[PDB]
Amino acid sequence: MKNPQHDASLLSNSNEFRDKNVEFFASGGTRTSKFDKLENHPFLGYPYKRGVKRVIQHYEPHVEAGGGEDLYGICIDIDEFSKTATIVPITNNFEGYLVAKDSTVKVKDKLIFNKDGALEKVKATINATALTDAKQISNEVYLVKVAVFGNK
Amino acid sequence: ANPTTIANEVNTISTIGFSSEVVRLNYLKLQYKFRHLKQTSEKFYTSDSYIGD
Repeated sequence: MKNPQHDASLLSNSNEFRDKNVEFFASGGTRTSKFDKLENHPFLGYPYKRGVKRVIQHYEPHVEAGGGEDLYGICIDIDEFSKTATIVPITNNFEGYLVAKDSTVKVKDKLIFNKDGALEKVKATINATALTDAKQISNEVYLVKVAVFGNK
Repeated sequence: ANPTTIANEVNTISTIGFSSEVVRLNYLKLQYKFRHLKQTSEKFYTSDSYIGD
């Protein structure tokens, strides 16, 4: 979900400081500015670390995983109790680890959000650049460090 | 707008507006005049039953 370390079978070792941050619980961004706009929205599904779209239906509009021409922003954190997602609008740039489609993503590749909100190699719609190779954490979960800096 | 849920980090919050209205009220000054007896001359009109003419 968001925190898979609460079912740990043994204590972790905290002596090393290298290769210690590429995890699914690393919510937020690698570098964050105080003047980054953050918007909280209700969500349906599991949009964590994915591109999101607004869905309008009677209730207020909600956000869910999506992309393409419907891309509205990026979900970087979730409160599970309130079922609320923190979103960085697409008008604000972002640097951080995001969910990728497969493991074929390499450095310097241009990326696009797909219909599931996952980043895949490539016109394009947004400017997103991979800074690292895709890294496997679960059998079907790959994270890639990406700088998203607007639309093309 | 609807109230904003405060959870984790958020910068964008719903707002409350304000408005006003103005009412004008007019006032008018009015006056009357009346005749009476001079103070020093009442004793020449003071009767046992009354004072006056």
